[PDB]
Amino acid sequence: MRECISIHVGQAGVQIGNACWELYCLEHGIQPDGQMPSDKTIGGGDDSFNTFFSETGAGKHVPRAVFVDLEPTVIDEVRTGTYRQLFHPEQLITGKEDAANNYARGHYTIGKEIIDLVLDRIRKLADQCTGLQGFLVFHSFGGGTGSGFTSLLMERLSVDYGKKSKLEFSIYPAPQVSTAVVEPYNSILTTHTTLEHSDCAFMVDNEAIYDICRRNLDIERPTYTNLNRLISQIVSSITASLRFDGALNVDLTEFQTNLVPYPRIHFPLATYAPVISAEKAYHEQLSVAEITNACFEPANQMVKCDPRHGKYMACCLLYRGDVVPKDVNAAIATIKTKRSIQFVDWCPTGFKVGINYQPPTVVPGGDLAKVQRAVCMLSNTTAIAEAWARLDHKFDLMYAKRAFVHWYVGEGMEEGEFSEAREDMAALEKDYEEVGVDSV
Amino acid sequence: MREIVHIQAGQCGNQIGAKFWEVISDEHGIDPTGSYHGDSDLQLERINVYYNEATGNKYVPRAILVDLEPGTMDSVRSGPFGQIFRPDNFVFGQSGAGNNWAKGHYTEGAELVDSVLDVVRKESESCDCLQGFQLTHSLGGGTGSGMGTLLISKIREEYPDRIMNTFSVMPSPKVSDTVVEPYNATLSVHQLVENTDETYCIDNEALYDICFRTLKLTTPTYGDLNHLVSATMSGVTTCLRFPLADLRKLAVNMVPFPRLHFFMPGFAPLLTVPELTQQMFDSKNMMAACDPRHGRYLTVAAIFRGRMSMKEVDEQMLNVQNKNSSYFVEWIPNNVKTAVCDIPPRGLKMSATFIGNSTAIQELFKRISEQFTAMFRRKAFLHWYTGEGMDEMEFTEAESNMNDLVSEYQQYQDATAD
Amino acid sequence: ESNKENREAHLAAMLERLQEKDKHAEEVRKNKELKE
Ligand SMILES: COc1cc([C@@H]2c3cc4c(cc3[C@H](Sc3nnc[nH]3)[C@@H]3COC(=O)[C@H]23)OCO4)cc(OC)c1OC
Ligand SMILES: Nc1nc2c(ncn2[C@@H]2O[C@H](COP(=O)(O)OP(=O)(O)OP(=O)(O)O)[C@@H](O)[C@H]2O)c(=O)[nH]1
Ligand SMILES: Nc1nc2c(ncn2[C@@H]2O[C@H](COP(=O)(O)OP(=O)(O)O)[C@@H](O)[C@H]2O)c(=O)[nH]1
Ligand SMILES: [Ca+2]
Ligand SMILES: [Mg+2]
Ligand SMILES: [Mg+2]
Ligand SMILES: [Mg+2]
Ligand code: NA
Repeated sequence: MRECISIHVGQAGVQIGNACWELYCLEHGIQPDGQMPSDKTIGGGDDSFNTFFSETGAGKHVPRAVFVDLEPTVIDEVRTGTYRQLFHPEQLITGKEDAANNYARGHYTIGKEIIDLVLDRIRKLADQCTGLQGFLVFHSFGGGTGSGFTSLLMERLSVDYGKKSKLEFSIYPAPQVSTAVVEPYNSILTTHTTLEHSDCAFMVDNEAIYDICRRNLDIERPTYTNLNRLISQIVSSITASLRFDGALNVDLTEFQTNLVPYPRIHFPLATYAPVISAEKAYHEQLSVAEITNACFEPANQMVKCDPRHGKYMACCLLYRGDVVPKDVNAAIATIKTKRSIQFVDWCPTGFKVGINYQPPTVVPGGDLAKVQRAVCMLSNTTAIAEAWARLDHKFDLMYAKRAFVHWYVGEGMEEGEFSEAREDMAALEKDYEEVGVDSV
Repeated sequence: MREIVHIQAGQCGNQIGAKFWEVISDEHGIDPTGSYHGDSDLQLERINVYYNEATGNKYVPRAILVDLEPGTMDSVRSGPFGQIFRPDNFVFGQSGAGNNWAKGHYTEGAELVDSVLDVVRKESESCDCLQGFQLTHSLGGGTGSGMGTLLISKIREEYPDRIMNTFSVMPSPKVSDTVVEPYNATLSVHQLVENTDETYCIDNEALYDICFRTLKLTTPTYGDLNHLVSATMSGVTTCLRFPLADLRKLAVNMVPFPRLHFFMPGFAPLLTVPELTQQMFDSKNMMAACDPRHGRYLTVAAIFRGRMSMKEVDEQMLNVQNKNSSYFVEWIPNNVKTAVCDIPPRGLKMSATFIGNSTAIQELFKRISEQFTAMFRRKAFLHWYTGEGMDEMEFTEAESNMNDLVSEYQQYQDATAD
Repeated sequence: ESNKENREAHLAAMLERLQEKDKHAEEVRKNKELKE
């Protein structure tokens, strides 16, 4: 009951999926062969972690997940990697030819060859659920598969599962971490196409994560492994309420009520703390007040933007570990007298708090320090439109010359789809302006 | 398992083709007998891009050797690695082309082409998933230029959805074989503009000047020129051959308008990361006789090879863009991409290879066009070509196309964001 | 469906241009027969 199925699309989605499922296993005490010695109900159960793991009669705990990519070499590393035994071979789906950084090939030319198979595997997972809650979809904006195949998959999921909820973790492109020149095109195309099909989308700016790794973990040039371990901690914070329970636990769906005031305004800003090296964590205990304070520092955002220059329509604090509400309330009282926290005039100004007691874990031999308490803030701020403005500007620069547009037309697309997608982004930006304006 | 099919046509095409195979065979740990004796599993992880696996654990270049004369091809079979090629993949005529594009394109080349396409098909059908083709050839001759562009077109009819990539050696009077080279080059450029996705311009005038000026070689041989070609070709294929790249991703990110697909390659050294970056962007290190300070960059790809700080590569690549921002078109954001491969080329601790789409490439086409127009204004040497069935309007067509190319590079050089 | 028709029409145009090159290469070899 309340199962969530995760779908990992393209290289970014798959590699982040590797990191996330490894972290889940460590948090839950599941070994790489899928055995979970603490779990006394063999082959089934209704425990909180069963929202994310099914069980075989042989004691294996299997991610409710599908990994899909149009080339094989990233999923092959899952097939041969440390956690190969976690997954049934049928959950890992690959084609032979990727989308060549081209939305059109991911959505149409190549993607249409494998979409029916992907949907048949997802159906196989859904059929094992007694009360499917929805989907979590992991993908980049910029790749041909992450943009184009994900939009196709989302459109098909709406047809096959109705209004069943679909949440995204979307990797927003940054020049620092490698990136095709056409990624602004792919980003706008997939954002426009998926907008009506997604209920809530957590954007993750690769530049934000890159900066956090360089600045807080003192890593000179972070790798994908560095970025994805940090990303998995944010994902884990956000899904922890689904996977654990406790008296102070608040379900992600309750936060979602507060975070989405209009269907299209569904892009929360995530901030996480604390991110600290082993050397600095040793002999330093970060208190509740300390980590809370860190959420309001822009350097700790998942997306680069300035909330001081927008307005809030919601603020949610997801705590894990050694945290009691008394310390939370005090920390928030302090924050509210020292920070620029301006809400829109049509929404209440309370912070919604949840506490998950299970403490955070880290991957042994990684760079993140193990801490006793952490927090992820989810806010809905009009400032997140700065991220769309930045992407729309790069789009416009190229599109006014039609640079690279022939690679999409060659695959059957029309310029009409470009201007329609760009107009939808313009209306999105205007939506964010309108909701921040004071009421008459 | 994204296979490339390699085709070498003519004298120049076969000689640089053969050096290319010697060079990357050494890099992957393959000996002339086709057996692997390397020391790093990174040499074999993508070996299948360029090699077929055979019986006895042998690796065979997925290569096709084509000429209208047996000469050069017999040299290839005799030279080092001569017996690594699949013997059925040699396809040679007897008559030759006579440095006549019309002979390679319409007459002699045309009745050898079908037997070349039979070998292409055999190589393609055993491919798990073909990326496309790469052709080495010169544009000044007759076989590589005339029959090479014929092969390109005929292959495009059977594989319309595969990438066509060429390494095309441009003629220079400083190395000049014949006098009709500007005809053969212009006729060839005409076809390349229409039927290839990406073309590395390997300019014999750049290679000569590099050998003479920088390397201090008073009498540069073809051996000295080709040494530059092989190092360049190894450099621009690095990301295809080791475990970020494939031919289609390369074309998607380098070619904003389908006709503007002629790349200026660069190599350093000809030693610190700043020094290496500086030299890679210097006009002296361009394999095309064009000054990038006389145009603007549409797109750039750089591969650094060897063990070095990637943070220092990132800082220096950002450095050269910020300090020269006027030379990078503003309407393609983030148009310089950088890759790093740990494995250096043979004989260097580190190296840098540069692939630029610069509007300064027009200086190359303008040089050929003036050598063309000087002969065509007086109808010089036309009988060689009308004598095979051609008419002057085809010369008039080929040169207008190449001048349009120049105008188009100029139009985007002059275009602004606001 | 629209994408399928568009891409097919682009391939058709491409092959039609290539087959016009074949016709021109025959007119060239026939044009050589008529001067011998
Ligand atoms: C095969 O040769 C190369 C090609 C590219 C090239 C390539 C070339 C480019 C470019 C982008 C990109 C993209 S980069 C990307 N990273 N993530 C997604 N896409 C892609 C990726 O793979 C590619 O092959 C593309 O911008 C200007 O020139 C780049 C190279 O090095 C930087 C290589 O140099 C030899
Ligand atoms: N954070 C993070 N970003 C990644 C990772 N892998 C790729 N990216 C980013 O994703 C974008 C490129 O998309 P990819 O996921 O690699 O491409 P793809 O989905 O496989 O699409 P194609 O290869 O074109 O078929 C760029 O912005 C990359 O920086 C990753 O492991 N972690
Ligand atoms: N860089 C280089 N150029 C060559 C080589 N061989 C011939 N050329 C050039 O190629 C042109 C002649 O074409 P060629 O290949 O010899 O004629 P083909 O055999 O009919 O294709 C001239 O411009 C020569 O300078 C070579 O090995 N290296
Ligand atoms: Ca300390
Ligand atoms: Mg990919
Ligand atoms: Mg010759
Ligand atoms: Mg390379
Ligand atoms: Na159980």
